[PDB]
Amino acid sequence: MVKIRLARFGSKHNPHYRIVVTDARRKRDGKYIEKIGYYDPRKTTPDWLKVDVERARYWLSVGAQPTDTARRLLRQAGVFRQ
Amino acid sequence: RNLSALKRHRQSLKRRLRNKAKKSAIKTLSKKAIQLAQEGKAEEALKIMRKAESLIDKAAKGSTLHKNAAARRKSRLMRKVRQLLEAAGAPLIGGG
Amino acid sequence: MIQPQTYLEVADNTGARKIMCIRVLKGSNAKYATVGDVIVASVKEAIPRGAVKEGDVVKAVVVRTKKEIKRPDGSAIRFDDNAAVIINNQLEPRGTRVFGPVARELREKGFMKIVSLAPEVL
Amino acid sequence: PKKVLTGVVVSDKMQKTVTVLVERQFPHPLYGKVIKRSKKYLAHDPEEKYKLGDVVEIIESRPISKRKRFRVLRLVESGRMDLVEKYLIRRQNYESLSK
RNA sequence: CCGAGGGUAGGGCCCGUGACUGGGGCGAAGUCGUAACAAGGUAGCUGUACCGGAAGGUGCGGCUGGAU
RNA sequence: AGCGCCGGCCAACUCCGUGCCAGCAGCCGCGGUAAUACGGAGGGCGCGAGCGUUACCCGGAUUCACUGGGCGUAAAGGGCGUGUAGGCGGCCUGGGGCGUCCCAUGUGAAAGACCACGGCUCAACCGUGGGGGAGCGUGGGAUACGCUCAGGCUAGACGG
RNA sequence: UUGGAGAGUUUGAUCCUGGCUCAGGGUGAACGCUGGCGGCGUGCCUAAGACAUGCAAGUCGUGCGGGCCGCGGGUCCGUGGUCAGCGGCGGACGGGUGAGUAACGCGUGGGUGACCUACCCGGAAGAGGGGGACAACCCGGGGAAACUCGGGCUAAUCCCCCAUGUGGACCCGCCCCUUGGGGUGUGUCCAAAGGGCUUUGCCCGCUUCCGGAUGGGCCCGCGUCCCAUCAGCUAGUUGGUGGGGUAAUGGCCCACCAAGGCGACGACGGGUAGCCGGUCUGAGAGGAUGGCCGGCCACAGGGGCACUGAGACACGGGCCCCACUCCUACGGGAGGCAGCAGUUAGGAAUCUUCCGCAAUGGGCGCAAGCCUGACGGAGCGACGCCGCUUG
RNA sequence: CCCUCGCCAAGGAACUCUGCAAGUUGGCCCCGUAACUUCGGGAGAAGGGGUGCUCCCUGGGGUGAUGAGCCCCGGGGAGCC
Ligand SMILES: [Mg+2]
Ligand SMILES: [Mg+2]
Ligand SMILES: [Mg+2]
Ligand SMILES: [Mg+2]
Ligand SMILES: [Mg+2]
Ligand SMILES: [Mg+2]
Ligand SMILES: [Mg+2]
Ligand SMILES: [Mg+2]
Ligand SMILES: [Mg+2]
Ligand SMILES: [Mg+2]
Ligand SMILES: [Mg+2]
Ligand SMILES: [Mg+2]
Ligand SMILES: [Mg+2]
Ligand SMILES: [Mg+2]
Ligand SMILES: [Mg+2]
Ligand SMILES: [Mg+2]
Ligand SMILES: [Mg+2]
Ligand SMILES: [Mg+2]
Ligand SMILES: [Mg+2]
Ligand SMILES: [Mg+2]
Ligand SMILES: [Mg+2]
Ligand SMILES: [Mg+2]
Ligand SMILES: [Mg+2]
Ligand SMILES: [Mg+2]
Ligand SMILES: [Mg+2]
Ligand SMILES: [Mg+2]
Ligand SMILES: [Mg+2]
Ligand SMILES: [Mg+2]
Ligand SMILES: [Mg+2]
Ligand SMILES: [Mg+2]
Ligand SMILES: [Mg+2]
Ligand SMILES: [Mg+2]
Ligand SMILES: [Mg+2]
Ligand SMILES: [Mg+2]
Ligand SMILES: [Mg+2]
Ligand SMILES: [Mg+2]
Ligand SMILES: [Mg+2]
Ligand SMILES: [Mg+2]
Ligand SMILES: [Mg+2]
Ligand SMILES: [Mg+2]
Ligand SMILES: [Mg+2]
Ligand SMILES: [Mg+2]
Ligand SMILES: [Mg+2]
Ligand SMILES: [Mg+2]
Ligand SMILES: [Mg+2]
Ligand SMILES: [Mg+2]
Ligand SMILES: [Mg+2]
Ligand SMILES: [Mg+2]
Ligand SMILES: [Mg+2]
Ligand SMILES: [Mg+2]
Ligand SMILES: [Mg+2]
Ligand SMILES: [Mg+2]
Ligand SMILES: [Mg+2]
Ligand SMILES: [Mg+2]
Ligand SMILES: [Mg+2]
Ligand SMILES: [Mg+2]
Ligand SMILES: [Mg+2]
Ligand SMILES: [Mg+2]
Ligand SMILES: [Mg+2]
Ligand SMILES: [Mg+2]
Ligand SMILES: [Mg+2]
Ligand SMILES: [Mg+2]
Ligand SMILES: [Mg+2]
Ligand SMILES: [Mg+2]
Ligand SMILES: [Mg+2]
Ligand SMILES: [Mg+2]
Ligand SMILES: [Mg+2]
Ligand SMILES: [Mg+2]
Ligand SMILES: [Mg+2]
Ligand SMILES: [Mg+2]
Ligand SMILES: [Mg+2]
Ligand SMILES: [Mg+2]
Ligand SMILES: [Mg+2]
Ligand SMILES: [Mg+2]
Ligand SMILES: [Mg+2]
Ligand SMILES: [Mg+2]
Ligand SMILES: [Mg+2]
Ligand SMILES: [Mg+2]
Ligand SMILES: [Mg+2]
Ligand SMILES: [Mg+2]
Ligand SMILES: [Mg+2]
Ligand SMILES: [Mg+2]
Ligand SMILES: [Mg+2]
Ligand SMILES: [Mg+2]
Ligand SMILES: [Mg+2]
Ligand SMILES: [Mg+2]
Ligand SMILES: [Mg+2]
Ligand SMILES: [Mg+2]
Ligand SMILES: [Mg+2]
Ligand SMILES: [Mg+2]
Ligand SMILES: [Mg+2]
Ligand SMILES: [Mg+2]
Ligand SMILES: [Mg+2]
Ligand SMILES: [Mg+2]
Ligand SMILES: [Mg+2]
Ligand SMILES: [Mg+2]
Ligand SMILES: [Mg+2]
Ligand SMILES: [Mg+2]
Ligand SMILES: [Mg+2]
Ligand SMILES: [Mg+2]
Ligand SMILES: [Mg+2]
Ligand SMILES: [Mg+2]
Ligand SMILES: [Mg+2]
Ligand SMILES: [Mg+2]
Ligand SMILES: [Mg+2]
Ligand SMILES: [Mg+2]
Ligand SMILES: [Mg+2]
Ligand SMILES: [Mg+2]
Ligand SMILES: [Mg+2]
Ligand SMILES: [Mg+2]
Ligand SMILES: [Mg+2]
Ligand SMILES: [Mg+2]
Ligand SMILES: [Mg+2]
Ligand SMILES: [Mg+2]
Ligand SMILES: [Mg+2]
Ligand SMILES: [Mg+2]
Ligand SMILES: [Mg+2]
Ligand SMILES: [Mg+2]
Ligand SMILES: [Mg+2]
Ligand SMILES: [Mg+2]
Repeated sequence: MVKIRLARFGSKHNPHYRIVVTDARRKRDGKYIEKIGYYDPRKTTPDWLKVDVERARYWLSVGAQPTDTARRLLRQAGVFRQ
Repeated sequence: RNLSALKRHRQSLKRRLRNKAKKSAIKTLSKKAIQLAQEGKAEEALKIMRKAESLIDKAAKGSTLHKNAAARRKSRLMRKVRQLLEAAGAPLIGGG
Repeated sequence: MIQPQTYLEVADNTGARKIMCIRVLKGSNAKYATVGDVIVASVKEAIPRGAVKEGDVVKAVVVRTKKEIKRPDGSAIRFDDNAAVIINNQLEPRGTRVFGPVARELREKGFMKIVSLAPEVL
Repeated sequence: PKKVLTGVVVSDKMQKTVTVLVERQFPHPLYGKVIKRSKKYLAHDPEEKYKLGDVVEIIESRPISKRKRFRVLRLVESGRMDLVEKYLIRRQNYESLSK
């Protein structure tokens, strides 16, 4: 299945995940289908999270399943709103 | 000195015995109907060919046959009976 | 019934494959060796880079013979080849494996290590 | 798009298959001069309608056999036996390069 | 039937190694002669041939990159 | 606080010791009784938790020369013809559009590189953004030159 | 238009030619001397030699029957674990390595009217009847052990049969299209599984078909090193007909038929090599290189093979042959670090038998959660870069 | 005991001046065949596979007539001891 995932970047004690749609079996930091945002779990800079919500809705609409943490980052971005 | 890989192996043999058993009959009942068609002897060939059709698809219900292997196996079974019966015709009963 | 000139297969992994008996080491003038007897032999055929090479004068112990050997129980045993295992001056095999069956007579003659490495004692 | 090439039938001595000799020109990746290079293709002819000297077009088709991956598309010109002579003379000249 | 491989026999390529043998490069102060550089004391060079401890010599034909 | 170095290249010099010995040496070369070249010392130059060495890659090397070299005597013209393949080819008109040029469009993953901004006190490291190509697929167009096909010429070439 | 320095050395001296040498930058480095701290990188380039010990893949009691132990009574049942068993799904991912491969392997652009894809999403339609075995368990034999064979009982999302056919498949017809794409009619053929709670209701599951999405397979143009002191190579060889095979094209495989296929635009052979994004240098052009990271490929002691499955011809799965090693009670048995540490050997040379799943990510699960040497971090090494001190 | 002849466990030249003698090998068909060479050869090099019988299918020749019959060269398939 296609999954919506956080592929870690940054450096040691310096996390910087990318909001990424990638195969469930692809290695974590491997080649992905698309980059639909990013994330800074320490919030050291003004915009630690950003999401192309219109794209994240497409992969949600076509099959992709999020993580129990990516989901809270798309709800924190209101991808699920009414 | 153990695994759950040993369980996958004990199961593979229960399935192997099962898959080989189904393929044996498929090749037997099918070839049987192709000899009968060559004699033709059409009601007898077709009465057997249909059981060869039934066994084929019943194998594709699971892992013994891919859908396309069965459809191809069915295609050649029927096709051989047609031409074989075109010599010394009379196709009765019907199955096509 | 091995004697000088007799060729023997080598039932081990020393490197030697064929050896030619040149002496029966059983007294002053024994005519023949059977199973459990030690011979002196030259190595006539080796495989490359094994322990022993062609031209070596080695000791071995006969482990199989084509002449059937008789036993006190009134039975006998015969093998298809004449085969020996190469030893040093302590009866110990110089290789680490023994190929093919060996006669039970070796046990009584004190070639125990060979008996254990053998895949079958008959 | 299925690659479409144009060449000449240098050998028709097979059943349902002709040999199409295609050329292509291009500049040398270092010396810039334009140079010719060639390549023979075993092309399908199910109607055995094509002969020596035909100038045909081949289209990238599904495998007919090992090496046969093109069908002849359309005849463009018939009777170019001058080109087949450039081919055969080159091949005949090879016995002169022996030892 | 195919079949890992094992066996028998005969080839090809490559590497290493060998009594002895060929010449090669190199090595402060060896022995022989003096071929070449001046017309170098027989102008030299040259392909070839033959000869001689050694450079070399000689023949044939060729070159001037030969002197006066 | 150490390591290399101080004859030229190449930045930094005097005294002693040694006497073609002991030794140095990347190259040219130093040492034979007044050695800035060997060894130590003083001093000096370069770097600095490093500094030297060896190995290897590119550069300097236009010393494989596409950019961007040569062949009388420096290394380099085949002993000479004839000729196959191949490379290359005069003037004029047109048809095509293969080369070639242009426009549009798809692809050219992320990371890296580069520019801007920001987060670790800085930096290295790292995040975010920006900007490009070449090459190939496709669609449209140009036709000078190269290509091809066709027709004409006579200056090349060949014949009388 | 942001980019381009040269010097030493043949001579008595000169100009030219020409080679050698030097100054620069770089390294997965190593060696000597020296050595304070921190950060981020990074560390078997040789023997793809051999390996002690632990660990690196499991999970569901919301599929099923059971032995045990603990909790509430009626020695019966609920419940909680617990253990193996049957049944799922995962184990084809992730992790290692660079041997082999000069190849459609890789790069780049395309083809499939010649193709598959579990779980995920969307749309359509359905679950109605009947039967059966095998482990667990009991009984017997053999053994040091590994560990078996024997008979009999038994459950289920396990297994078959019938039914229904929304539908699909196949064969022969016609229609569109044009390589096997799509329609339709006749005949034939194929569906299923149940479980949990609060219950004329949901939830997880099931079945057939379509579509999407993702992941693949196969095919083609083009590009891809050294030797021609390797010049000729080819019998499944090249093509055809029939068939087998597969998801699928094909000499991929078989029979027969034809006499072909390839090559100085370098065939065949020999050597070396995983390839690319990139890295290092360079004024650029070019040269060199492919460690770390990412993509792909290849292999899992050396070979061969298939089985199960959506998917493997499967590193921690199975069979067999070989080499090697080990246990043994000497009758017989076992193993595969190029997973993470660690050992030994070789070498100028290359690390901790550390911590935790808290994060991200993976597997299974309704879920609580469980596993996860992927990973996240910690450890050693001036190996590298950066920062700092010895005022 | 001699001659001529047959066989022999295990070994296989250890016999002897010498493998002397005697074994081995042995025809035909097919596959395949080295150094070297004066290009003929070496060559039957070496080394291998095949060989009977039955049934079935079939190709060419000779005689004859072009056919049958007689006869000569083959090819394929399936079996038997
Ligand atoms: Mg840290
Ligand atoms: Mg993948
Ligand atoms: Mg049968
Ligand atoms: Mg199926
Ligand atoms: Mg043996
Ligand atoms: Mg042996
Ligand atoms: Mg040896
Ligand atoms: Mg020998
Ligand atoms: Mg031994
Ligand atoms: Mg035993
Ligand atoms: Mg074979
Ligand atoms: Mg073989
Ligand atoms: Mg074997
Ligand atoms: Mg003297
Ligand atoms: Mg003279
Ligand atoms: Mg003189
Ligand atoms: Mg003179
Ligand atoms: Mg003189
Ligand atoms: Mg002369
Ligand atoms: Mg003379
Ligand atoms: Mg210095
Ligand atoms: Mg300097
Ligand atoms: Mg100076
Ligand atoms: Mg140096
Ligand atoms: Mg003095
Ligand atoms: Mg002096
Ligand atoms: Mg002095
Ligand atoms: Mg010096
Ligand atoms: Mg110096
Ligand atoms: Mg000094
Ligand atoms: Mg250089
Ligand atoms: Mg250069
Ligand atoms: Mg050079
Ligand atoms: Mg040039
Ligand atoms: Mg020059
Ligand atoms: Mg000259
Ligand atoms: Mg000339
Ligand atoms: Mg000549
Ligand atoms: Mg010409
Ligand atoms: Mg031309
Ligand atoms: Mg022109
Ligand atoms: Mg164009
Ligand atoms: Mg781009
Ligand atoms: Mg990019
Ligand atoms: Mg960055
Ligand atoms: Mg960026
Ligand atoms: Mg000098
Ligand atoms: Mg000079
Ligand atoms: Mg001088
Ligand atoms: Mg110079
Ligand atoms: Mg300290
Ligand atoms: Mg390694
Ligand atoms: Mg190792
Ligand atoms: Mg070794
Ligand atoms: Mg564990
Ligand atoms: Mg359980
Ligand atoms: Mg490799
Ligand atoms: Mg390598
Ligand atoms: Mg090769
Ligand atoms: Mg290729
Ligand atoms: Mg490609
Ligand atoms: Mg599955
Ligand atoms: Mg049982
Ligand atoms: Mg049914
Ligand atoms: Mg083939
Ligand atoms: Mg065949
Ligand atoms: Mg043939
Ligand atoms: Mg070509
Ligand atoms: Mg190799
Ligand atoms: Mg390699
Ligand atoms: Mg340059
Ligand atoms: Mg490369
Ligand atoms: Mg490397
Ligand atoms: Mg392998
Ligand atoms: Mg190994
Ligand atoms: Mg292997
Ligand atoms: Mg194996
Ligand atoms: Mg594999
Ligand atoms: Mg596995
Ligand atoms: Mg392992
Ligand atoms: Mg056994
Ligand atoms: Mg066993
Ligand atoms: Mg085993
Ligand atoms: Mg270690
Ligand atoms: Mg060592
Ligand atoms: Mg975790
Ligand atoms: Mg752990
Ligand atoms: Mg007889
Ligand atoms: Mg007899
Ligand atoms: Mg005898
Ligand atoms: Mg005998
Ligand atoms: Mg013998
Ligand atoms: Mg013998
Ligand atoms: Mg003898
Ligand atoms: Mg003797
Ligand atoms: Mg004697
Ligand atoms: Mg005699
Ligand atoms: Mg004789
Ligand atoms: Mg005889
Ligand atoms: Mg005979
Ligand atoms: Mg005879
Ligand atoms: Mg020969
Ligand atoms: Mg020979
Ligand atoms: Mg000979
Ligand atoms: Mg001779
Ligand atoms: Mg001879
Ligand atoms: Mg000769
Ligand atoms: Mg000759
Ligand atoms: Mg000859
Ligand atoms: Mg010959
Ligand atoms: Mg002879
Ligand atoms: Mg013979
Ligand atoms: Mg012959
Ligand atoms: Mg024979
Ligand atoms: Mg035969
Ligand atoms: Mg026979
Ligand atoms: Mg008979
Ligand atoms: Mg007559
Ligand atoms: Mg007749
Ligand atoms: Mg028999």
